Amino acid sequence: MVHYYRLSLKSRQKAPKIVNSKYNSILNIALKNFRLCKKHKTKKPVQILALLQEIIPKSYFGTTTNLKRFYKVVEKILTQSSFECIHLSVLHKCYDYDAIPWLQNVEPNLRPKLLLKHNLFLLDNIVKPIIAFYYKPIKTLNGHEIKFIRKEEYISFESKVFHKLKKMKYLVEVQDEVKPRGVLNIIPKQDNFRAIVSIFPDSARKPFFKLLTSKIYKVLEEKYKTSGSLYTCWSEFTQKTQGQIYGIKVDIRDAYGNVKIPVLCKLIQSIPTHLLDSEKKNFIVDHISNQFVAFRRKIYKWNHGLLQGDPLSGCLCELYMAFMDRLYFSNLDKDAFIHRTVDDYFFCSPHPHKVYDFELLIKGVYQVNPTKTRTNLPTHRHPQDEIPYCGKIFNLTTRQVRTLYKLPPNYEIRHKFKLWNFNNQISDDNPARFLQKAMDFPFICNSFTKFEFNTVFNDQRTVFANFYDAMICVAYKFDAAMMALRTSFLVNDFGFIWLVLSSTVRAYASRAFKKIVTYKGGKYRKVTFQCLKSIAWRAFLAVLKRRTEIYKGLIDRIKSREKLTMKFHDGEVDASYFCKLPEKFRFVKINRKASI
Ligand SMILES: [Mg+2]
Repeated sequence: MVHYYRLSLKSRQKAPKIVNSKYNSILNIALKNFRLCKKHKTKKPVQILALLQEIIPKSYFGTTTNLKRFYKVVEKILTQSSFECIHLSVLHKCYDYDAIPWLQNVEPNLRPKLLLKHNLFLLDNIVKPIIAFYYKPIKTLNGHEIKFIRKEEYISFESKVFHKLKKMKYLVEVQDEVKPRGVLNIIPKQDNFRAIVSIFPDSARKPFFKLLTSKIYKVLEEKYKTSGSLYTCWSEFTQKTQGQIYGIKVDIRDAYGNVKIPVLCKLIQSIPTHLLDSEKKNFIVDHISNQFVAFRRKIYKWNHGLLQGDPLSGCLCELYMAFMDRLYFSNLDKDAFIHRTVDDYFFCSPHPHKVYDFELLIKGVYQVNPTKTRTNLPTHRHPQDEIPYCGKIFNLTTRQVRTLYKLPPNYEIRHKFKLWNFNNQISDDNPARFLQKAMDFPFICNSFTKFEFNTVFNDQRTVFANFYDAMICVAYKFDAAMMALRTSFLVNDFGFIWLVLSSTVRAYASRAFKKIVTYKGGKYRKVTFQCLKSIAWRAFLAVLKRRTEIYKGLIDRIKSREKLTMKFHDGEVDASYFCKLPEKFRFVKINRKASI
């Protein structure tokens, strides 16, 4: 039932010195070449697609046709998303078997499973290890992207950061023995770094910790200020305000590390026992006080605030944060707009002086990050009318709210979507199943909220723009799935494609239409199912036209079969935005080619 092979570098097994009885000892030469190459060349870059063709002899594959099929798989390993798989059937099917010599002196038909067994070995014992030996796969934390960084420069990076923590006081060696929480990792940021802990799966604890946070979140609601909602807050604020809105957003510098444990202990210790009894309180206290980590065989005590990556930090930073709110932010104008996430405050007022003071008040309490400050205060050099907050873009002048999309230059869009579920595998003979599991509505529901579909403060044209933007991401996933169908399922007829697509267009438009009517407001004029279906189809057109030489038949089908007249019962709506790929979506990569 195991149909999947993970491209991940944790599937790698250690290669033996020679080879046991089963394996054709033709690969043993390449295995010995692994230790020869590991014996330190070494120049930049020497491509991974070039090292392997020399270490593994060309006589393994036979012809230079089979070699082309195998090195596609190796190329997919070097461009992978997190949790990505291909089929095992890819590793043996459509190969020329007669050209392979070391398989000729063997059963003519028992070859598929033997070729597959040997291929597995090559990937697991040479390919992946020699990648992991030369490189370090790092999560950029932007979707499921994995950037490949040279192991050499990453360790010099790690020693530069490990230096600061050792030289400062943030990290102190314990010596020793006393059971670390997990392993310390130094992950890159923008120009900065990030110090988190990879937790040992000691579970146990997992459901225990899950119970602790559940009860600290019960304390926060019953005791501390019920801190808004964020649709209600903005909705009411815009309704009451008649003038020009002024607003500021501040990012707090390392919020977890700025928490004072002494203060936190007093708070955890302040809770009534019916909400949290002493036994759990006492435990949380010392658990917050005794943060132990391992880095390089040696164990360390972390004592700069809360450790990022611990199960409890999230809710306990939130406990501390809400206390800072009661103490310092309890006197804010009751006619102003106030909201805060974790380390993001968002203050808005018609009165520029009130916003100005909040900045001074906020800059006193916390050490804010000045680069990330977005505001339209006349005091600022380059004032922003639209500010990002909670995955939404708030415009202070128009009061319109749009979805924010985190898409950097030349980012391989396929990284946003997780197409492969290793716990729930789909075999290579059922692409239809795969395509529907991918078109499942949950992945885009976060873009299908009241914040986009209301006509309370959003104009009608804003609603359509939001739906179109959503549907653009759907088409990109659809595209991402098809590329996975072409090179893994190797599809027969593409008959189901039309049925799924039609269902997808028709389903999401009905979901939008439902949301629109529900969160209807005074700015509503008239929306129709016909209009939304049109928008939905055109959203697919714009993305499909990025691969005309593949979707020629599909585009032709849509244009001839579906209705596409861009007709709105509104006059302020520009129809040209709907017949083109939105600009934040142009510069994303659709092509895959082993970068490093
Ligand atoms: Mg933030």
